[PDB]
Amino acid sequence: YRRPREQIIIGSLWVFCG
Amino acid sequence: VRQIAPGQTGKIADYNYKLPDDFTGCVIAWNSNNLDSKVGGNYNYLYRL
Amino acid sequence: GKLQDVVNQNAQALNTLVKQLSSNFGAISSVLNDILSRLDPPEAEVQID
Ligand SMILES: *[C@@H]1O[C@H](CO)[C@@H](O[C@@H]2O[C@H](CO)[C@@H](O)[C@H](O)[C@H]2NC(C)=O)[C@H](O)[C@H]1NC(C)=O
Repeated sequence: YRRPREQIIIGSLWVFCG
Repeated sequence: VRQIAPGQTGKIADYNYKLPDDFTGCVIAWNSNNLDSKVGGNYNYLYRL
Repeated sequence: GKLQDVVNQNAQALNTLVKQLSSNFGAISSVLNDILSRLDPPEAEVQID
């Protein structure tokens, strides 16, 4: 999935979803 | 090994492990022929095609 | 002519505004669907931006 920028400060927006 | 990078396109980079465009972090790579390869061929590794 | 200029200038500003959608602004195309249907996602954003 794609996560909002508000919840992630340094990391990439995309998260594990497999 | 050159194709495990953000923005790359191809067989493995799109069917096995796609990194994000804004990927943050590092990619590690080192030679493993002298341990991961055996006489007669090693068939313990599979990749989606 | 005083009242006609206001009508003319106001409509001329809208025609210029709409005609700015047919320019490339240094990109490869003006139609946005062409960029999204011809290039891969990683290099599509730079053309869109
Ligand atoms: C978590 O478990 C559920 C329940 O099995 C999984 O949901 C199934 O997902 C498959 C493929 O995505 C579907 O074909 C099924 O119809 C879903 N429901 C069931 C009851 O099997 C879900 O995919 C699992 N998620 C993870 C991340 O493992």
